[PDB]
This record gives sequence, C-alpha cells and structure tokens, in this order.
Amino acid sequence: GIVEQCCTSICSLYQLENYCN
Amino acid sequence: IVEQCCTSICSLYQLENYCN
Amino acid sequence: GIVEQCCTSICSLYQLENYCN
Amino acid sequence: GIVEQCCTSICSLYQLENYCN
Amino acid sequence: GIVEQCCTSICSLYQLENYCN
Amino acid sequence: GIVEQCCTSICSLYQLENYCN
Amino acid sequence: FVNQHLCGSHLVEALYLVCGERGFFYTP
Amino acid sequence: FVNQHLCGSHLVEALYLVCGERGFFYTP
Amino acid sequence: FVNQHLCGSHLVEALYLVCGERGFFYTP
Amino acid sequence: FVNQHLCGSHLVEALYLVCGERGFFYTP
Amino acid sequence: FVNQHLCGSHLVEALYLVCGERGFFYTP
Amino acid sequence: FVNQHLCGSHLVEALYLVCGERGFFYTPK
Ligand SMILES: [Zn+2]
Ligand SMILES: [Zn+2]
Repeated sequence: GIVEQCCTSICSLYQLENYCN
Repeated sequence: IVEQCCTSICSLYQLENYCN
Repeated sequence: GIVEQCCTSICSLYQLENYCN
Repeated sequence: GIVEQCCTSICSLYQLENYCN
Repeated sequence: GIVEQCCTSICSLYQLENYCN
Repeated sequence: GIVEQCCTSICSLYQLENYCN
Repeated sequence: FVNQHLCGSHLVEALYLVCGERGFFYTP
Repeated sequence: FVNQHLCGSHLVEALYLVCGERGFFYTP
Repeated sequence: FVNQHLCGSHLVEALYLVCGERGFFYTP
Repeated sequence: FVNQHLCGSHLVEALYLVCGERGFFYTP
Repeated sequence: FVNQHLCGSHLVEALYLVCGERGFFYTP
Repeated sequence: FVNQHLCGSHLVEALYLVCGERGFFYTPK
C-alpha cells in the first residue's frame, strides 16, 4: 500500500490524498 | 472521539474503540 | 532498561507505566 | 506574514509553497 | 512548579536545565 | 552544512543559532 | 492510566500509539 | 510539492495535514 | 489540502512537509 | 494495546500520554 | 535562545532537547 | 545543553525552539 511505499521508498502528498475521507 | 477526548477527557482504553 | 528495550526492541505501555509518578 | 495567514486565519498547503526556496 | 515556569509564563532553555537529572 | 552535520553526525544548539534571524 | 484533553495532531498521535499496526480510522 | 519519505507517526501527521477535518483511514 | 489553523511548531512542521530539501524561511 | 518501537522524543511523548499530569521520570 | 510558552507535550519535548540522555523529571 | 542528533522534522523543531520569535531560515545544502 501507499503507506508502505512512503516509508520504504518515497510517495507524493497526492498519493496520500487517496486515504482521506 | 472529538466530543470525547478533545472537548472532554478520555483514557487510552477508549481510544482502542477506534482501532481497526 | 525498559526505556532501552522500547527503542532497541519493543515494549508495552503497561511497562512504560513503571516510570509514572 | 505567514502567521497572519495560517495561524490566526487559515491556509492551504499550496499557500505554504510561497515560503519555500 | 515547572509548568508555572514555562507554560503559564514563558521561560528560557537555560531555565529548563534545572529539571535535568 | 551544519544541518547535514546535525543529522549525519551531531551538532550543538549554539551552532543551530547561526540559522536564526 | 490517566485522562487528558487530546486535540488535533495530538489525538492522532495517541491513536497511532494505542492501535499501532492495527490501523485506525479518524473521523470527526 | 516534493516527494516525501515518511514512517510511523510522521506519516500519520502528514495524513492529518493533507486530509485535515475531513479525516482519514490509516490502513497498513 | 484543506485550510487549517497552523501555529507554532505545527506550522513549521507543515513548512517542512511542503518544502522539504528546498528549505524555507520562517519569519513572523 | 499493541507493542511499540519508540526512540528519542517519540518515547518521551509516549510517557507523557501514558502518565498524564501525574508526571514521570525519564531515566535513560 | 528565546523565551516561549511551553505546555504539555511541547514542554516535555523541549525538556528532551535540553537534557538529552541525562534524562529529566516532569512533575506538575 | 547536550549535543544532539537531529534529522528531518526533528531538526526543524529544534530550530523553532532555539530561534523562537526571531524566526529562521532552513537552508539544507
Ligand atoms: Zn501542539
Ligand atoms: Zn521521528
């Protein structure tokens, strides 16, 4: 999941936007 | 949650209710 | 001790409660 | 100022981009 | 008496040294 | 870079004071 | 334990601590 | 915006900044 | 990226999230 | 409650949450 | 070094930054 | 004051505590 990617790699704030409500 | 912990006061126990 | 464990390994909240006043 | 925008009032992350180098 | 020193009223980092063990 | 130093190595609060305004 | 006022980023921090890897939902 | 590298509570905090009041779900 | 009330250390944490290595200046 | 991996300031924040206004002693 | 308003988790963090591995005692 | 090891957001927070009102510039080479 994006969450795993941010920590092991890098992620964009835009990808984290997928997790909002 | 908000009306509980932030407005009033809650315990770490109550917070488990929001765990998935 | 417990504080070292938390960082080098893992530890429980109940264990951390040993440090309260 | 930054504070006279995001703290007293409110702002978006996009606005915060104005204070980057 | 520390929260009275830094929270109610402001304090400096030097003065926080008084609470180091 | 003192900031690089703080993270790759270690630094002192006094050195951080160089970046203040 | 104890009971405190928990707001904003602070409440989510407490949530991350209590639930950890189990995940949680944050919905005002 | 730049590509971020975030773990644990830092990720939770960033989720809070991006989502805000709308809230969010943390699913590892 | 909803608008929020960001003060003190919370505001500079978001400056870091947004700017990253580009760095940023913070002057009241 | 889940087990945790806490280092530096993250642990003292954990202690603050778990102990409350009762206070605590940080003895590394 | 300046004088700031430090309460709760913020105060315990300043205490952590100033004292480091020496530890400290937080007794409200 | 003890010496510190500060990375990322942790360093910017130390900066905020050290500079306070004066403000600061975060210039990572
Ligand atoms: Zn705060
Ligand atoms: Zn960290």
